[PDB]
Amino acid sequence: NYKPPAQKSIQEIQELDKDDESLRKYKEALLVPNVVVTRLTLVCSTAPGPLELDLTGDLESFKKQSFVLKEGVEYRIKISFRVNREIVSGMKYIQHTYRKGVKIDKTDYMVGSYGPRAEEYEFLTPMEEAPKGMLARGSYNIKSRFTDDDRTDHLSWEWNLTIKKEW
Amino acid sequence: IRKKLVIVGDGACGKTCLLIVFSKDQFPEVYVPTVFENYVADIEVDGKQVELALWDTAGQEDYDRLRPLSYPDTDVILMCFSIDSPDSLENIPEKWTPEVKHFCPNVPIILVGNKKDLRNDEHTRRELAKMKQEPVKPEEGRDMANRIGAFGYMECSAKTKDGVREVFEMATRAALQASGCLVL
Ligand SMILES: Nc1nc2c(ncn2[C@@H]2O[C@H](COP(=O)(O)OP(=O)(O)O)[C@@H](O)[C@H]2O)c(=O)[nH]1
Ligand SMILES: [Mg+2]
Ligand SMILES: [Mg+2]
Ligand SMILES: [Mg+2]
Repeated sequence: NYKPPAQKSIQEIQELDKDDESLRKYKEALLVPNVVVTRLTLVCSTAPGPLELDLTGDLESFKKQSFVLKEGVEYRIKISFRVNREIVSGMKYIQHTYRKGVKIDKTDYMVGSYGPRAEEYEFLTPMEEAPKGMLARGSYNIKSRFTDDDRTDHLSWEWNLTIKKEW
Repeated sequence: IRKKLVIVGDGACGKTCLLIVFSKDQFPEVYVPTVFENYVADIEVDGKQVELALWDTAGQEDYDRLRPLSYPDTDVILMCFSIDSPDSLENIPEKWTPEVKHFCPNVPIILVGNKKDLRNDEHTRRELAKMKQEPVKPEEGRDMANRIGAFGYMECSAKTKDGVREVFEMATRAALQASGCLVL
């Protein structure tokens, strides 16, 4: 039902009501491609080392390796990203989990609208539980994707999760 | 315990005054800014202490692409219209609900009728009557609250301050009761 508004640059935005002090503060409070996805992290209390992907290049090094994870552990996924020039409207995160060729999950979150800024943004998912049991160990293939209201295609990368008895 | 509240709704339905009355306890009669600076009010509800962060917004079409930056990490939304403007109420399901649900899935909405004090104002009734309309009625408000899946429907006047502390007590109760967990 929601219908995205007309594209508007940050300058077109500042030009509007530019003599209104109160709106000037509003815009101040709230404010290479435009959106750059930089890092994927696994936030996990029980993990013996840091679990991170750099996504600023070399996207051809998964599926060669993965994140190892002890079966049954709680964790969140933290994606970092950068907005460089203009507003991204209503950015969405979509995830498809594969096991042995079968799609076992699909999940997607409204991350939101974000203006350009120096420091990267960090988006944290809700808590998830690593699989367990004799039949659920080894590798899961994961297809991560971003999209937004001005774009009907995606930023896509693909990563692996390998579930073990031990860390 | 931090919660974030964002107040949305049509231009001139009384968003800003509501917010100012809540922090200052005085209706502004001299000057009303277009958007009041966000600020942090220390409220207590149901035997519990709450750091409540309040964001006013710009309702205009022109800021449709700007305003949605206020939403990330929002815990409760005050979605207003004015009791003296059945148009402002028609836009609830035509604009504010499609937007708020789009950017804030799973987030409780309190539908808020502003300017109660105009329900029975003489001059007001005439103006509305001159375009074949009357003030909005509580049933029309509550009906809408059900139609859009609002946690509640509250009515208020920031002029007389009746209902103001109760609106935000409800929003705060909504936030404690309640896509993606956190953005930083
Ligand atoms: N009569 C009456 N007028 C109000 C009330 N609240 C706001 N207003 C008036 O309606 C107009 C718009 O208010 P404002 O708070 O600036 O609305 P916003 O643009 O939606 O934030 C102003 O002239 C206010 O004085 C109210 O409770 N009663
Ligand atoms: Mg950035
Ligand atoms: Mg205003
Ligand atoms: Mg304070």
